[PDB]
Amino acid sequence: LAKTVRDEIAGCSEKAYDTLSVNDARQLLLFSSDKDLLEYIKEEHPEWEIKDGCVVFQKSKDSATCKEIPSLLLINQTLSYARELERIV
Amino acid sequence: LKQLVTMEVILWTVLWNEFESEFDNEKNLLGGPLGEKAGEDLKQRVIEHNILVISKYYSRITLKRLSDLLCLSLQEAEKHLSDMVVSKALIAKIDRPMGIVCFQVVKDSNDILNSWSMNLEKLLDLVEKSCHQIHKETMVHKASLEV
Amino acid sequence: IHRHLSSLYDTLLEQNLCRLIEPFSKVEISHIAELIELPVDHVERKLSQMILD
Amino acid sequence: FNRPAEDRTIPLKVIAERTRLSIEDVEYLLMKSLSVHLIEGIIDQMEGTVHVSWVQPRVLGIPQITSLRDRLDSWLGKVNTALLSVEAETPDLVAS
Amino acid sequence: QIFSSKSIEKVVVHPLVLLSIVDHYNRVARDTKKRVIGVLLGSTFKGTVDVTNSYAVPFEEDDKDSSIWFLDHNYHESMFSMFRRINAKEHVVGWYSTGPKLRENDLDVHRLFSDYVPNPVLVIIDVQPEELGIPTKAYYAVEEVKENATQKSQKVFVHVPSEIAAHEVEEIGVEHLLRDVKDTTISTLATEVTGKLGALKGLDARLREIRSYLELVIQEKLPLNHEILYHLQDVFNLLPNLSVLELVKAFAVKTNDMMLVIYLSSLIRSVIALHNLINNKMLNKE
Repeated sequence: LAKTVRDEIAGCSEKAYDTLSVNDARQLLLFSSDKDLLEYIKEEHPEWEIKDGCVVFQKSKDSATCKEIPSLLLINQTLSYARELERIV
Repeated sequence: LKQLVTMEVILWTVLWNEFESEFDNEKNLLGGPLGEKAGEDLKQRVIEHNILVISKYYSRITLKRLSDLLCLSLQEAEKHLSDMVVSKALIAKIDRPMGIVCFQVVKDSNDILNSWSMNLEKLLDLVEKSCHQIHKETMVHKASLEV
Repeated sequence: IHRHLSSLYDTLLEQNLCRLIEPFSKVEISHIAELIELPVDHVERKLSQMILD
Repeated sequence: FNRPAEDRTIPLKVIAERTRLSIEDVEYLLMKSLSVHLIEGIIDQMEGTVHVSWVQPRVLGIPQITSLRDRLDSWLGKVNTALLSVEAETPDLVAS
Repeated sequence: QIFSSKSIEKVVVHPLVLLSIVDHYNRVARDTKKRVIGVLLGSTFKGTVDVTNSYAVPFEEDDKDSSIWFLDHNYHESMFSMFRRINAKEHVVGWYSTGPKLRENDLDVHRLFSDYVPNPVLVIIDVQPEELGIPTKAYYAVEEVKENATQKSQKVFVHVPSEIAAHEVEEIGVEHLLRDVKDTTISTLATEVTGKLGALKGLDARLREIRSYLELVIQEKLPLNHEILYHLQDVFNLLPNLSVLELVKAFAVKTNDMMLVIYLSSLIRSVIALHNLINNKMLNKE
């Protein structure tokens, strides 16, 4: 459960903060030693970049923002709607 | 008449210096002088000529750079613009707090789109021109291979 | 004529202001004042009235 | 010409370094080659970018032919997936 | 100011012409790969060639020597006189060819024929069409002066738009012929979706054909006319960026508006259909 909780905390932190200080990263994940946090980051989450003592969470290109998805796919979803609708007519 | 017909941004100095002499000569021709105000009034048409080119080749111009490109101060450069939106001669919006002249009308999504599908309908037509253009060569070329 | 000069003055203020505000979606009030060379406080009050109207 | 049509916005700075030529004069050259009907486009000063609607069509060789080969295979695949989606959607819907 | 010969803007091909041409091909070339040639009669107006009537004009072409082609003018001028007597309004407009592809001697046919019409039109009609489209393709000869010095002025056939329209009488006869097949109850969408889908089958196949020809150029078998490769590059250049972000919101807005209009329409149809169902229940109980 502790391992799962640490993973869940890491998942929340990645979405929440663009960058996190390594001290804060340890504090939230309750890592006793710096090397503990470093080892955890290296194994479980290689995508995290450690720059100048702060964990740089590589936020997704377009996720939290709304109406930030593909255009052709949405609009062709409208294709499916329209064509399947009237062909019955 | 080419420099004014052709959509050239005319620097005032390069045109005026040559034509200060040819302008002065018209004081002696039939009809009298062109007028003292004409030199300053002509000074606007090149501004009007260039500014129309500016809006067409510039959408968002710094008022500084407009003051530069209009060889004039910021207030005069802005003023020559303020009148033009007042005159309806051009649709634009100045942001004095930012010094930003945006010449583009605020396009409603439909205004954005109307152009878009219009572009594609050409793309469709374009390929539909390239469409027939390709077999025809196959038709012409394969015949040249029949001899 | 004098008894309506005031209303005509007011309407001219209003319509010139409408002309002046069109080139913007955001603007600074003192800038409007200097453009019209009327005190910033009168401009603020009258624009408040226009929005109220 | 080197750039695609999807990135016909280019900063005035890069135009300067490629031309080694000053901001005012780069803009001068731009508006000149837009005025001569050589080019058609817009230029944005705020970030200093040039939105050209200016693209030409000629002068290319076997390598560009192979590149268009790859692109045409790609769009044939795109059309294929579109057609397959249509064909997979049809059976549950045309049989009614 | 040299091109005083009115450029042929479009050609309208009517059924009777196609039926006559098909019957000519059948009678003369049912069991041979010989093409059948003829003459096109009609009136030209405002750059539009009205190809009203056509008649069989027997044709031979040696299966060994394509350069040699048996067509003669005696019957041609005789029929000009006789038909013009019958219908003075019509005059010769072109000569038609029954086949899938042009041949080099089509140029000399056009040259000999232009003596009868200053602006003649060559129409190629595929008697057995395999492609989904108009079976007619229009052509007129243009003296193209290539920028290369070593070649004399070459006459090249230039494609012109060809269209099919039927007079009220021809339309009547066509529907009378097509009742056992044709469809008028198709709700416009079925037609439009079918046409769009056929067009998609067209453009993607055209891209694949260009890709095949590009691989051909890579191998070094076939080169290309600068103009057509220019045109392909032009098509690619005018490609809009489908990843335009503000343009994406433009899509989203139009989609919402149109689909909520359709939502209106569905609501109203719900209203009327439920009303009629209740009335049906009334009529059934009574």
